[PDB]
Amino acid sequence: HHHHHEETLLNTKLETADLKWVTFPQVDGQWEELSGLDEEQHSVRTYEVCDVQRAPGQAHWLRTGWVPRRGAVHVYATLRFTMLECLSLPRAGRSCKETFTVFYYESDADTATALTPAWMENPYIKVDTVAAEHLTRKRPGAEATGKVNVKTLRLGPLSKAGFYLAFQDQGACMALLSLHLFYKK
Amino acid sequence: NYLFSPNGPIARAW
Repeated sequence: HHHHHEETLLNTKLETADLKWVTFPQVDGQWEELSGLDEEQHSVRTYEVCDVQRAPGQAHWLRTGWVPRRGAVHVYATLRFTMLECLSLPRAGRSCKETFTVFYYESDADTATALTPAWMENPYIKVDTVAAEHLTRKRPGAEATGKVNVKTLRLGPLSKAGFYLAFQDQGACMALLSLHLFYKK
Repeated sequence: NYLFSPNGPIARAW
């Protein structure tokens, strides 16, 4: 910031192979990585989950790789996502949700495992339960119609060498189309 | 406007 600018820490749309994000507990209905398309019609890695019929009360977790924070005291996280209208999903029931919750946890090295940091608030720091202003609709026989949602969250103040972001779903039906972490330098 | 995959858990809802 001898020249002032925003500096990227992570941009999923630039991943050319697979993201390798870690999921838990890896049961039926788990988060799945899928190839999607961005605004330039280029292939990008995305994550989807839609466990609304079988077990809408089962939590499904998704964790990023470890992100070294460099000088950053606050980091911004821009999330772009589709959220299905519960009423469009056949045999979704009363338990279906139209939100997901975003957490982070700071660590001094990339020490996470399949089971740790423990998959729960504390250690994870709850940032926001994110609502969707735009619901995607699908009517029998027809193409889905909808808009993409965007939410930017501010994380910090940060003090350890790096951090993980984690997403908790429980009975929602959504596609995480992109994550971009950046800070002001 | 890409919203979700033809091959994922969302598509499987129908």
